[PDB]
Amino acid sequence: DKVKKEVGRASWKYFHTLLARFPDEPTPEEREKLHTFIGLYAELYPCGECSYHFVKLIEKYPVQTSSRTAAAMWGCHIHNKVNEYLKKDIYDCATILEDYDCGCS
Amino acid sequence: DDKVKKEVGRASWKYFHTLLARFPDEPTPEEREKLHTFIGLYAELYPCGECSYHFVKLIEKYPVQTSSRTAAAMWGCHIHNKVNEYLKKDIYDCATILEDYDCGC
Ligand SMILES: Cc1cc2nc3c(=O)[nH]c(=O)nc-3n(C[C@H](O)[C@H](O)[C@H](O)COP(=O)(O)OP(=O)(O)OC[C@H]3O[C@@H](n4cnc5c(N)ncnc54)[C@H](O)[C@@H]3O)c2cc1C
Ligand SMILES: Cc1cc2nc3c(=O)[nH]c(=O)nc-3n(C[C@H](O)[C@H](O)[C@H](O)COP(=O)(O)OP(=O)(O)OC[C@H]3O[C@@H](n4cnc5c(N)ncnc54)[C@H](O)[C@@H]3O)c2cc1C
Repeated sequence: DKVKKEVGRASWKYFHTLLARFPDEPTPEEREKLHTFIGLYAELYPCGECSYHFVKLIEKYPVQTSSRTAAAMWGCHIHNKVNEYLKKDIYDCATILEDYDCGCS
Repeated sequence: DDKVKKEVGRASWKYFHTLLARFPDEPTPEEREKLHTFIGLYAELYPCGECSYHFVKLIEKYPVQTSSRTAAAMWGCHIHNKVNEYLKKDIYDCATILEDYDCGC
């Protein structure tokens, strides 16, 4: 439970930062890459029950790849779906883009 | 700024090594291809421009080993050490790479 949670926190941090650095105006190939990436991300997540649940979640909520804004909002919303499932607080997605600076800007 | 980049990197590696350690001991051909495709996208989408370019070149030089989670995890330790080497950081002992990142699942 301890390790599972630590892996989870690290993964979300990476996840949200990745989406926040996606282009504002991606090319068709970049959109496809993000789409393919998310599918594999869900399938390979290092937790059986987590992966099963996430695969089902992205089927209901396909990643929005048209822009950095859409992608980041999508990420916050899907993370909140997991929060709902786990009886955790619902995160305010209002400043999602600013919450995950890459330190690369 | 610099702290952000470090925090994102630490989280990313934690996720990365745990994902590899959770890969099957005996993957199917399709699972091996999924990991191969995933790593390529992981490198291309990393949230830091210079880092992404550097890593893309690294995985081209050191292709991901997908025959088993043992081979994949060892490959992960080796490639992370190449980044350590480039950044003049200490080299991590890979002897217990699987146990180091148990999924706690
Ligand atoms: C893809 C994925 C699927 C998972 N599925 C499950 C599951 O099915 N079952 C299970 O037990 N565990 C699951 N986990 C684990 C779980 O989501 C948690 O990571 C873990 O329980 C630790 O919770 P936490 O309370 O520390 O915060 P986390 O949920 O790990 O949050 C990290 C932090 O990010 C912020 N945050 C919270 N919500 C959001 C949001 N909506 N958008 C942006 N930032 C947010 C907060 O600052 C918070 O402290 C999964 C993790 C991932 C990464
Ligand atoms: C794909 C990727 C590419 C990156 N490229 C660059 C880059 O080009 N330039 C730049 O400035 N930054 C880059 N970074 C960031 C950098 O690698 C570090 O994450 C960061 O500098 C913080 O370093 P750290 O000393 O805290 O430990 P990190 O290197 O983040 O290590 C995390 C921890 O994992 C363990 N660890 C160390 N080595 C290994 C290993 N070989 N195998 C398994 N576990 C290990 C240790 O317990 C350590 O504390 C990248 C990160 C990723 C994830």
